[PDB]
Amino acid sequence: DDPPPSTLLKDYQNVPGIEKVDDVVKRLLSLEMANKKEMLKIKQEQFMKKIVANPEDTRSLEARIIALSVKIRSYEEHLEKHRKDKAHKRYLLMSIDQRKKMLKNLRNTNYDVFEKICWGLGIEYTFPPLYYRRAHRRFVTKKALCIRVFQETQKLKKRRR
Amino acid sequence: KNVLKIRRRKMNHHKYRKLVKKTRFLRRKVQEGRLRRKQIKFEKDLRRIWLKAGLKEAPEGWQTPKIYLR
Amino acid sequence: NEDLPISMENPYKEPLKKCILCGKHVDYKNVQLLSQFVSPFTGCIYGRHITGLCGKKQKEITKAIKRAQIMGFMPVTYKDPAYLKDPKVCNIRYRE
Amino acid sequence: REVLQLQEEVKNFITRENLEARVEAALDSRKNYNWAITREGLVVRP
Amino acid sequence: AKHLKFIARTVMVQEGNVESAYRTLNRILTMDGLIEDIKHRRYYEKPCRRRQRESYERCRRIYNMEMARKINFLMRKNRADPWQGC
Amino acid sequence: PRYELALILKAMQRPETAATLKRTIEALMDRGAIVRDLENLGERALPYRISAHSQQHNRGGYFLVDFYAPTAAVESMVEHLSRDIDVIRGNIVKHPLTQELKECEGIV
RNA sequence: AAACUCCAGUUGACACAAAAUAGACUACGAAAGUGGCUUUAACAUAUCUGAACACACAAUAGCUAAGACCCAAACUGGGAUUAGAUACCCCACUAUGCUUAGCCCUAAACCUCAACAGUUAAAUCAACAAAACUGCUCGCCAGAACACUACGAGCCACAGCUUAAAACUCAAA
Ligand SMILES: NC(=O)c1ccc[n+]([C@@H]2O[C@H](COP(=O)([O-])OP(=O)(O)OC[C@H]3O[C@@H](n4cnc5c(N)ncnc54)[C@H](O)[C@@H]3O)[C@@H](O)[C@H]2O)c1
Ligand code: FES
Ligand SMILES: [Mg+2]
Ligand SMILES: [Mg+2]
Ligand SMILES: [Mg+2]
Ligand SMILES: [Mg+2]
Ligand SMILES: [Mg+2]
Ligand SMILES: [Mg+2]
Ligand SMILES: [Mg+2]
Ligand SMILES: [Mg+2]
Ligand SMILES: [Mg+2]
Ligand SMILES: [Mg+2]
Repeated sequence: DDPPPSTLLKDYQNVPGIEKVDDVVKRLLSLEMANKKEMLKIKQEQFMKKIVANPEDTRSLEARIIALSVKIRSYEEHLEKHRKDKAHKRYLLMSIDQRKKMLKNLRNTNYDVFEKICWGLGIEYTFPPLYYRRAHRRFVTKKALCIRVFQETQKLKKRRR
Repeated sequence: KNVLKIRRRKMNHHKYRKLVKKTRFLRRKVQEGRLRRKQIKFEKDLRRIWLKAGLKEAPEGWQTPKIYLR
Repeated sequence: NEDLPISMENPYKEPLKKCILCGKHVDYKNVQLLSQFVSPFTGCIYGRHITGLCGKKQKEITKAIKRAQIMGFMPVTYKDPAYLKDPKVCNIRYRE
Repeated sequence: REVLQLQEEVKNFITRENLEARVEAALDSRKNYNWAITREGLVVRP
Repeated sequence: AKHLKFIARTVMVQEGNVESAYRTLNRILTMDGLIEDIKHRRYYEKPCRRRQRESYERCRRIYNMEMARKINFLMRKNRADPWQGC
Repeated sequence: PRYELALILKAMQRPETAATLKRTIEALMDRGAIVRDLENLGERALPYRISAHSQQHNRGGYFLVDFYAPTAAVESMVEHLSRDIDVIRGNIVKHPLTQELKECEGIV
């Protein structure tokens, strides 16, 4: 879910006395009257507070994963509307690849933080396929038949025994 | 650069394109027959599979699709 | 020995030259300024070899002129006659 | 300082109450954005 | 078509000197590039040919300017021989 | 963000111009805008003849409306200006002051 | 010469087309490409390398459907020329160039320079191109032609694209 539009900008959230200003100033300094990048910054800060142990450290692998996850969500939201944007499709796919690489590094280095990142961001880590080969019509049909024939043989052997 | 190789490529391609135009009707029949034989070979491979497995016929509900007919 | 030269940046270094519009804001609504960089007879935008502007301000003036022309602030096919008696800042002479 | 400047600035914004008066005042006013430059790099105001 | 008339590309005549005004108009139209535009627009110029032409003209202008600068720099030495004989 | 609406209105008498300006600002506010200031650049001859709403215009009144609005408002407001019959031409730009004036050291 | 004379000139109204001048700028993007105005989204990665086939893309031309049609224009007609001229020149007019949704997957797709890191010391260095090299990785190459071919395989492609031989021949290329 997006932060409420009434939320203050990241840059005006700690200035002393921000609660004693007029409603007009509050609107002027909120997410309602800003571009989407400020909303993404607030999302990033929220995720950093929720997940990482030290939210001030932005150079850590977890922080980079959070930032790229927010960027990926932005790209997906863009592409729902812009179906023919090939450049942004490329950017989304490349960002997904980079996040998978960082997740692999995190899993190999810090499993607890890896689990926290996976739960907090709703990411499902998957292992890459072992072989990259075309699944053409002949192979697909043959594999389906082979699975069917194995099932039939299993049924026949169960009947026999 | 050698322009003669580019010229020879031009001549060979132009000569090739003339042949396919001349024998176009013959080629289509040959390709259709080849695709028929291809489909038959694929079906025989599938039949060999279920025959070796032990089943006397194909698995119930299985029908070998035509994966080479346009 | 004290007389040896000492490492130092050139103190006589002359300031880099600046274009006439350096540091000044170019607005599409300032048609008076924009009209100083177009041909009086055709309204065509002068090149930098004529205006003498740097690349950044040349681009700024070009964009402002196009914006003003399309938004209904500036004429396209001529310079507005109200600005024909402004200071001449372009190095072009028609021997007119 | 940003917030303080904006606070003192909002006091002169057009609300639904002063819309008529502000529109009339603007109709009784003129703003000029025109100014030219000289060969010496000096601004000459209209 | 939608602009005011008799302002663009318009020249006034001085003391009935029609020829001088016409030649000034020709000078203006040539200096603003309009004559070249009209002549070039009679037939379509392919984008590749246009790019090649502009590249050639830019490089020719640069080369000519550099050669002229070189000759103007070496023209200073061109004077009467001060050590004639030796 | 902060936007500037450049408005070229029909050359009208004072009451109609006032009504049109009030209507435009009311549309801005209805679309969630906070209007900062309204500036009158004056009535002047148009640079060229403009055809709008089956009418030809050679003179017009130039106005500027500075405001803060959500990004979704702009498109909506544009449509509104397309329907207003007293508006010869309306354009919403990003406010020029919001653009940063980067400083230059001169020609290299 | 044909063609038009519902022709031509001034004025006014008037695009689903392509975008003078700026640009003598050399910018953006992975490349292809990108040069009228505004706004909204928006240009991955805080080691590097890493694929004909995996995942995404890819000028022009071309194929399906619907739409728009000013101009241009393969084809197709007419006029003229020519020994012949169904080419070149003139006139008219299509597919196509445009939009939408799908395909096709090719270019002198070239800076004819593979990606990252480093050096300017050496004998600089076959030549020319574009100063000479080093470390590391991937891809590729082992005489010419047969051959951007045959067969096999894959492919929304069916006169198509990718991958890609051998036999005969030669002393060269
Ligand atoms: N073939 C595989 O699926 C596979 C799996 C793991 C690693 N690799 C590595 O990739 C390199 C290329 O292997 P190859 O010569 O046998 O492939 P190849 O070029 O000869 O093609 C055979 C198959 O491997 C795939 N392939 C090709 N290059 C690949 C790559 N870099 N990574 C993954 N798949 C690739 C192709 O899709 C194809 O289906 C090798 O170094 C190999 O160790 C390949
Ligand atoms: S020289 Fe500084 S802006 Fe032009
Ligand atoms: Mg890589
Ligand atoms: Mg390989
Ligand atoms: Mg390829
Ligand atoms: Mg294509
Ligand atoms: Mg047509
Ligand atoms: Mg090239
Ligand atoms: Mg590589
Ligand atoms: Mg080919
Ligand atoms: Mg074959
Ligand atoms: Mg082939």
